[PDB]
Amino acid sequence: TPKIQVYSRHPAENGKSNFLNCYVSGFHASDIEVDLLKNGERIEKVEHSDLSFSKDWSFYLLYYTEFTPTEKDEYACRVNHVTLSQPKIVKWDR
Amino acid sequence: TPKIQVYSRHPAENGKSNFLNCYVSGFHASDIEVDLLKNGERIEKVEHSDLSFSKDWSFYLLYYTEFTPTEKDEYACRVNHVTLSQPKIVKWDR
Amino acid sequence: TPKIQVYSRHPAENGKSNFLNCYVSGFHASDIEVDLLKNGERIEKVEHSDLSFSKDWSFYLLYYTEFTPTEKDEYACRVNHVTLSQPKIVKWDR
Amino acid sequence: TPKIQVYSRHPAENGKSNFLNCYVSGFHASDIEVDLLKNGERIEKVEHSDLSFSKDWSFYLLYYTEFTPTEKDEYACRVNHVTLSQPKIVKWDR
Repeated sequence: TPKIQVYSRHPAENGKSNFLNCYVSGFHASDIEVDLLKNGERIEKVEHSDLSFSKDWSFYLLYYTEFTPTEKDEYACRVNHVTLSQPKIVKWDR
Repeated sequence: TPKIQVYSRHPAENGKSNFLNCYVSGFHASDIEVDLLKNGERIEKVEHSDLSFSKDWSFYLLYYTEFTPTEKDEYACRVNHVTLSQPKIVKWDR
Repeated sequence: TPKIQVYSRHPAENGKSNFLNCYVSGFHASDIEVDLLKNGERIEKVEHSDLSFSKDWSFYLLYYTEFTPTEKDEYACRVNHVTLSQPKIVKWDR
Repeated sequence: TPKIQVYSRHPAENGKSNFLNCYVSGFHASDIEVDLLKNGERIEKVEHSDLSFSKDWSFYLLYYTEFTPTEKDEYACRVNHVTLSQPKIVKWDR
């Protein structure tokens, strides 16, 4: 299954603007679906940068969006594919 | 229409191994088709590296393969898309 | 000697914001120096992205700045390198 | 201080060829020094890919080597930086 890493650009501070990132990487998988979730809900208009190499069928995806973390709010990265029996959800931990 | 640049990795020398590259870049175009041609014929098993950014709908594609240029042989890059009325062919010039 | 390409991000339109780029690539960066010029003067607000690989000692540099092209202004890229007898100045061909 | 991640390209299998990676990232590279170690000894056949951006002074370094993991051998990455009181050694957790 693809490697999934979830992290903020700068050290996380409540009420301070930051970037949420989900880095998805691996081999032998096309048409991967990636979403960022806020309190279980899909965040719309998330940007992404995609890199792939045919030589080893590798892919490296970065999904990111500007955000301001708080105590009440929980974030995660949701990855889906045909290879997966169910969407793989990875919670963000500061 | 996408920018297309065709070039060898090292200075071209007849009968000397090298890499043929076609660099295709632009904005607002998905599912672009790229082929390298030898004497008008599609070269099979060409590798490629693909990079794209959603922020500006940009793409940067590098199609490459190992080759040995000669006097008799002519090479080109063929790019196609729905946006194009006909495949755009760009001949390699040493 | 290093390869030098000077180009705008989008087709130039006088009076409209754009980015001017100088892409410098080659092997053995050594004492490489790159600057963008306006009417012969160094542009202050220039940033750069640098990529290098020790395997083949290749380097790929992108020097860039936001700019507003006009009919009267001349832009160029100045490059100095050990392999050059004197600094090379490549004019932006609109 | 710089972020340091040590990992193999594919899941480790004893006796099977793989790549060991040390990914070092942060802001203001300055006098950064990176090495891969086997049983405390510097590995000679290490290459690296370096990416940096002047906009935010970010840097992203990938130091890598082909290796054949075994049960007995210990690998690590050594990093020295101005922001570190002494060089940091991060062991590869298989």
